[PDB]
Amino acid sequence: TNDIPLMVKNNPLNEQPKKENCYMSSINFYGAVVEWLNESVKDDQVWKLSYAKRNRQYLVLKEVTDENEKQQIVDSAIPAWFKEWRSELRNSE
Amino acid sequence: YLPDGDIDNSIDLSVGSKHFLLGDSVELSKLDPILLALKEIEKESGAKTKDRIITWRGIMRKLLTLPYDSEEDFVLDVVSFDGQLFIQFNVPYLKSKDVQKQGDTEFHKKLQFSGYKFEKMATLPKPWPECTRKEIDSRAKSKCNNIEQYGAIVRTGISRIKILIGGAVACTADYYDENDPLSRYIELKTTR
Amino acid sequence: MGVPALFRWLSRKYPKIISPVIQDEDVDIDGESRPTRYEDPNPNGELDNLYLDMNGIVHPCSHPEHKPVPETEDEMMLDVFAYTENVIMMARPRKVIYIAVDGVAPRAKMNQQRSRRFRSADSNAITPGTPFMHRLADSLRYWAAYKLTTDPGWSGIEVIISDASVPGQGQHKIMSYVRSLRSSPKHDPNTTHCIYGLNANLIFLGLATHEPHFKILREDVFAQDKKSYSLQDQLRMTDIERQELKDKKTPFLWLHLNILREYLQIELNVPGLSFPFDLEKSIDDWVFICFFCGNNFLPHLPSLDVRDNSITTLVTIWKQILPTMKGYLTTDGYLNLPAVERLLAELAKKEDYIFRKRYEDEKRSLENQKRRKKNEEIRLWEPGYRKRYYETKFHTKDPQKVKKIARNMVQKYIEGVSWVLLYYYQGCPSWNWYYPYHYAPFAADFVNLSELKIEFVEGTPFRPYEQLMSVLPAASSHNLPDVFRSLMSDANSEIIDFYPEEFPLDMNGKKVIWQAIPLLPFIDENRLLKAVQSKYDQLTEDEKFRNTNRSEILVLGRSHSHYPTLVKELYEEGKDSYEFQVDSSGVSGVAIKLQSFDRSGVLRLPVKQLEGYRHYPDISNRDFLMVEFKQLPKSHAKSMILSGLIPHLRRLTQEDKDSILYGDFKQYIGPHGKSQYLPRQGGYKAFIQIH
Amino acid sequence: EPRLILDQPAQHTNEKDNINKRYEIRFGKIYLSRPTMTEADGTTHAMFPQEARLRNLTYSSPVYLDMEKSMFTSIDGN
Amino acid sequence: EVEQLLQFHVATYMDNDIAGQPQALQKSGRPVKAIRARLKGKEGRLRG
Amino acid sequence: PCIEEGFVIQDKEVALDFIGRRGSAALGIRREKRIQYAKDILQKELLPHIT
Repeated sequence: TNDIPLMVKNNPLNEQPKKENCYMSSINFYGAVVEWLNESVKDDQVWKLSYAKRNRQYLVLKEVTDENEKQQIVDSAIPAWFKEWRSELRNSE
Repeated sequence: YLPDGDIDNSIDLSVGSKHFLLGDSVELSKLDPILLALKEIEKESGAKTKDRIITWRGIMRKLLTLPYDSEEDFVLDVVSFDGQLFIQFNVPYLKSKDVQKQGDTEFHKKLQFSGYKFEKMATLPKPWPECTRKEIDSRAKSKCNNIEQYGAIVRTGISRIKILIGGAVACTADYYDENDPLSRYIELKTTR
Repeated sequence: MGVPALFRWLSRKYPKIISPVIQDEDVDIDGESRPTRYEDPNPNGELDNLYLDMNGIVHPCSHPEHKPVPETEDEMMLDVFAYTENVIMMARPRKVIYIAVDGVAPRAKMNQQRSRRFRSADSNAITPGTPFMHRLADSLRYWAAYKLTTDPGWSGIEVIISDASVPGQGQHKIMSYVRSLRSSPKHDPNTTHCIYGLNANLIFLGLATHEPHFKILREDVFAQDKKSYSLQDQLRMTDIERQELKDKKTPFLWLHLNILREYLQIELNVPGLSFPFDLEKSIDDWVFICFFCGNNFLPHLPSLDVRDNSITTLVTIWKQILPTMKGYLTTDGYLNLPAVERLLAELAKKEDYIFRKRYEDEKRSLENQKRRKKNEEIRLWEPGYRKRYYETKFHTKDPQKVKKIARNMVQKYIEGVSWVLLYYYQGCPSWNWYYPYHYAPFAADFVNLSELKIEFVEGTPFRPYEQLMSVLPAASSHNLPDVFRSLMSDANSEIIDFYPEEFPLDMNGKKVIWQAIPLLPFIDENRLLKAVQSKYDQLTEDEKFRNTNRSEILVLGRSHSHYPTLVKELYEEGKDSYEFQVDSSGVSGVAIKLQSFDRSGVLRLPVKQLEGYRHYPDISNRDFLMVEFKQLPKSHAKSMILSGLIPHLRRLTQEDKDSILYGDFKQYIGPHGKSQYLPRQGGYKAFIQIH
Repeated sequence: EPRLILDQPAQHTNEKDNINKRYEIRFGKIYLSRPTMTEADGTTHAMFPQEARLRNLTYSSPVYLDMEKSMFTSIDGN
Repeated sequence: EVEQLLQFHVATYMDNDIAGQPQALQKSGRPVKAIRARLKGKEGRLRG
Repeated sequence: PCIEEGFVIQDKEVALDFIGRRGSAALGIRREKRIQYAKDILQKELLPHIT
C-alpha cells in the first residue's frame, strides 16, 4: 500500500505522465470531503449527497424535509432497538 | 492462502456461475453491524465516544476515488443522531440501481462470479494449520454468495475528526493479531 | 546400510547442487590475521536455523580412518567440543542451534538399529541409557552454558537439548520440531534451515519439510586422499599436503535442496495429464518412490536395486502411468490405493523383463570379471522362481498357505509404507508397530489393494533398559546392566532364546556382507517385558534415574532479550507454566520453571580439564538460565508450501533443462526478490520487465 | 482492415432467446476535397498557399471516409 | 491541534517533499518551493 | 557438425517444443499450447515477406 504511490510514478514506460501526483490529491480530496461533511451537517438533520456523473463539476448536498421519507431513512439506518438503547443511555446521561 | 504453483493449473473462473447467489442490496447497505458494535462499546465503556462519522468502506472509497473514477453514479443519505453522523446508501436509488442491474449481461455476472470465485479459492475459513484437506480442495465446488462476509470496525483519524469505518476484510495474512489487527490484513482483486 | 551411491546418483544426474564450502580461514584485514569471530559476516551465506545430529559428530566408528582413541572420556568430550566449535564456526547460524541426541525411536526403527548394533558388535558406548550418554548429556549441557556465557556473539542463541533420555530418533526430533513450528500460524515461512548429517536420506527429509530454504552440510567424500604414513614426515609440506585427518582443514560440501526442487519440477512434468500437475504432490510422490526403492524401515525389495538405477526405472514407470491416473499415488501422508495398485501392476508386467535383464547383466558381469583378473540355486531367470523362493524361505509346501502369507505380506507392507509416510510427515503415529517379516513381497502380489485395512497402535516409548537389553548383543554385555545380564546371556533365562550366539546368515544374492540379510528371530514383546519387569525391582536409584525418560531442556543467555521476561514471569509471579508461540528467536512451546536449577549456584565442568585444550573456567549460574521445554500439541500437518514463501534465484540457465529432457555461487541460497510470486505472461511486473 | 464487428449471439438478458445481433462498420470510398479553411466564425472558404503563409495556417485538405453501419440479424453513415 | 497546524506550516515552509503528508501547493497547483529544494536538484543552487 | 549436434531433436513436435521453450513469454505453458505458440512464431514474424 505504501509502495504503490512510488511504484506508479517510477514506471519506466511513462516516466512523466503528469506533473501532479494523483494519489496525494486523492487523499487531500478525501480529507476535504470529510471536513465538509463534518462541518456542514448539524445536529438532528437528515441530508442527501448525490453525485451525478453527467455534471462532474461539484458535489450537491440537500436537506430532507419529508417527514415520512426522513423517518423511513432513519429506520433503515437506525433500527428501533438501537433507538431505545440510545434513549436509555440518554436517560442515564 | 495461494501457492505460486496453483496458477499453472490454468483454473477457469467460471465453474458454477449458473448457481451464483446475490444478497439484497438494501439489507447489506444498512448500518446495523456498526450500530451493534457501537452499542457494545458504549455499554462496556459507559461513556459516549468522541467519534463523528460512521460509514462503510465502499462509500468512502467512492468518495475518495470520485475525481478519477467518474463512471458510476450514487446517492447517499446522512442521518444526524446524538451528535454523530451515520451515512449509507439511498433506498430508492438502490432500487433503481438494481433495476438497471438485472439488464446486465451474463458476461458481467460471470466476471463478478469470477472475482468471488477467486476470493473463494485464495482464502481459507480457518487458519492454515487448523484447515483440513477437504476444506482446501472443495473450494472449486463451493457455492459463492455475497451475503456472508467478515468486517472490521476500525477507528481512524483525519485532521480533528475520528471516523469509525466498517471495512469488509477479505482475509488475513496468516493469523489474527490482537495488538495491531490491521497489520495482517489482505484482500484480493481480479483484473483483465 | 545407507548408500553414498545415492549421492553419486545425484552428482551424476543433478551436478549443480554441489558447492565446495568455503573454508573459514582467519580473515586477514590490514595485515591482521583475525581469528574468525562468530559475529563476522559469513562468506557462505547467512543461516537462520542449524540443527545438529550428534550421531554424525560423537560417533567414532563412523570415522575410524584416523586414531582418536580416547583412553579417558575427557579426551572424547574435549574433541567433540572442538569439532562442534569447528562446525558452528564454518556454518555460523544466527537463531537456533538445535542440539539433538538420539533417544528411543518407534519399534520399526528399533528393529533397524537393533540389526545395526548387532552387526556392529568404546565404539559401542554410544547408545541411550548407558553411563556414557549420561556423562555426555551433562558435558553438552556445560559446553552449551559455557558458550552462551562466554561468546559475545551468542547473546541471541538458544540451545535446545534433547538428551538420550528423551525418546525419539535423531533426525525424527528435528522433524517433530519443524512440524511443531509449522503448526503455529505465526511461523516464519522463509526461515532457512540446515542439518549437519552424514546420511543421504536427509535429502528426502528436507523434501519432507516442504521448506525450499533448506540445505545440508556433508563431508567432501570425493576429495579424501587419505594417508597413514609417519606422524613426523608431514613436516615436509605445509600448503599442498598436510595430515588429511589431523592437521589439514577437512573440506566439506553443501547440498542445496531448492535446486533439487527446481529439478524435480522440471523432469516430473509429464505431458498429457487428466488432472493438473502439482509440483508439491509430484515431489511427495517422488519421495514416496525413493522410500519404496529402499529405506531403513522397510526391507529390500527383490526387484528394485539402488545402484541399478531402479529409482530411474520407477520415475520412468510413473512417467508412463501418470497420464492414465485420475489422481496422485499419495496425498499428504495417506495413500491412494487405486493409483499405487496400478503402478505396482505396471511394474508387475515389467517384472519378467526386469528379471531377464538382470540375468543377462549378471552373466555379462561375471564374464567381465573373468577377463578382468540356503542352497541358492533359485534361478530367478528360470520360471517358478517365486514358488522355489517361498519353499526355501518358509519350508511350507501348501500353495494356499503361501497365498495367504503373500496377502498378509501385501497388507503389512502397505500398512508399513503408510506408517513410514505418516512418520515422516505427521510425527510418530505408532511406537509399537514393526514390520513382522524379514523380506519384501513381489509387486505381482499387490492386487485388490482397496480391500485391505490399515490400523495402528500408538503405545508408549519403551523403557531405556528394556530397549538396551533388546539391542545389546551377547558380545557387549558391559554396557548392559548386570541385573539384566542373567536375563540376556544366562542359559536358564526365560528369554535366552532371543539372543543366540550363532545366527543364520542370508546373503540374499548380494555381493558384500555390508548389505547382507541378518536373519534373526523377531522379539516377542509380552514375555520379554514380563521377564524384564520381574527383575526391574532390583535396580539402584542411579540406574532407575538412567532408566527414566525426561523432557526437553532449553538453555538461554543472560543477555538475551527473552531472559528478563521469563524471569519476570516464572521467578517473580510464581507461574508454573508459560506459553511461547513465536518469539524473537523463532522458538515456540511450553516453558516450565526448573526447580533443580539453582539461580545462585555455580555450574562446574564435569570433565577433568587437560592442558593445551583451552581450559574451561567455572561459571556461576547467575550468567544464564535454563527451563524445561515442550512443543505445541501434535496436529495433522499438510504437505504444501506456506504463504509468503519467497523463492530463490534459479541456478539453471536453459542448459540443464534441455539436457535432462533430451539425452562461490552463494547467491542461490537466500530468498532472491521480495515477491512470493514471479512475473509472467501479461502481468504488470512482467510487462514492465519485458518491455 | 475494412470491417469492424460487434456481436451479441444470444442470452442478452433473454429467456433463452437466440438472435445474433451484430453491428458492423464497413469502410468505403475515400473522398478528398480541395484545400478549404474554416473561419473561426464558422464559414468555410477555399484557401491558397499565400494566405496560409501570411496567416500562419496549414495548407491541408479534409478527407472523408464512408463508414456504413450494417445491422445483421440471422441466426446461424455516408 | 492549532500548535500542530503551525508545526505543519513551518514544516511545509522548510521542507517540500515530506513523506506521507501532502506538500504545500500554490494557488496555481504547483508545490511551494521550500528552502530545502533551493539547494538540491537541478533547480537547486548547489548544482548551479 | 550441425548435422551431428542436431540429433536430440528427431521429429516436428519435439522441434516445436524446443523452439517454444526459448520463445521468451511466460513459463508453465507446457507442450499442448507451447507447440501452438511455436507454430505461430514459425508462421508469422518468421520471414513474413515470403508468405
